[PDB]
Order: sequence, then C-alpha cells, then structure tokens
Amino acid sequence: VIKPEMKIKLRMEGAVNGHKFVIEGEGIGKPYEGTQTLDLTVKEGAPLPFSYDILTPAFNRAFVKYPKDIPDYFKQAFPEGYSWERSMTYEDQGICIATSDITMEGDCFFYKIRFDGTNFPPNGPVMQKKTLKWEPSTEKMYVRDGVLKGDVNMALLLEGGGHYRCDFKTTYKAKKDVRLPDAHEVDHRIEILSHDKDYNKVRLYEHAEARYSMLP
Repeated sequence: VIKPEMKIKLRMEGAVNGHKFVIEGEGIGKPYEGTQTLDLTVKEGAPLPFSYDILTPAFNRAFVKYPKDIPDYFKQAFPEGYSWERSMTYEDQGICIATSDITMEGDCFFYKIRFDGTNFPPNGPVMQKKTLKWEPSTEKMYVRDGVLKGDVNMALLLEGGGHYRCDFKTTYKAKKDVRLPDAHEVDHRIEILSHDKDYNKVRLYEHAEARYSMLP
C-alpha cells in the first residue's frame, strides 16, 4: 500500500504570538528508508517574525525505517490514514500545539496541519531568531489507553553556544484499528537544507529509524 517512493502535499495554517501564517509544501521521500525532503513556501504572513525551526517537526511517522521485529503502526494505518496531536512546551514558557491529518491518494501523502504558538518572550531565541537547528533526538514510542504516544526531549542549538529546551508529547491515532507496537524508539535528524533570506522558501529534510532501547 505504501510505495517505495511517496510524494508529499501539505498546507499548514496557524499563528505564532498572534502572527497568522499559511505555508504550503511539496516533497518526496522513501518511507522504507525513513528519508524525506520537503519544499515549503510561505503563502500568508510573510515575512515570518519567529524562528522557522519551531515549525519543522510539524511538516509523518510513515517516513521511518522500521525493523521487521517492530510493528509499523504508520504504514499499516494506510490507505485510510492517521492523525497526530502534539504539544511543544519550551523552557521559557513559549508553547505550541499542532495537529496533522494524513491522507493518501495514489503515490501522494496529503497533510492538513494546524499550528499555534503563544507566550514566546519578545526577547527570547524564537522571536529574536537565535536558533541554529534542532539537535538529533530519540522519540520514545509507547502505548497508553490503547493509543500510540511519542515523547521527545528536544533541544534547539542557539547562536552563542547553548541549548534551548522543548518537550514534545505526541498522540498518534490511525483511522482504523491497526496492530499497536510494543514500546520502541525512533531516532530523528531534522535539518533545513537551504532557505532564502526570510525563510519564504525552505528545503527541509528528515532521516529517521526505529529500534528497541539498546539496554538489555
């Protein structure tokens, strides 16, 4: 059902510290190799006054290299699809909430993404654009109340040297009942490959792989 090469089509609509925006995206990836690239274009609210880095993990857990000994909730969830709900709590009280509804027609995945953020200090690294990139991370996947969840301790590298912390809590929900996996981990590496001066056009890439915790 999930093809070796899958195209991506998306629209993100939201607001950060009251600044409304719309970003549409087109891309391609290799679900089985857990790699993807998106070409993102700002359609409304240009120029964005907050760091682009906060948005990137909202722009598909179907793009993960899953070992055969771990059930793949995301690929199994199709053709029907799945949705996700996420809260992103920053160390300085900035907070974002995002939802994504993921569908698929032929060889293309479609996402309708809603993204809202608030309480970012005007002099913080988000609003002042002091974020360089996200550190690679490990998402701990687990089941609660018969539903797939993912927690991740995220960190944005800052100009100057330090880290700026964010806690991600995602809830994943397939459109049909599908085999739920046992607790595992997804390693991630998200990077902006290129961008124009005000991030009106962004080339975004993610490489991710599933595995069990390497503790016996």
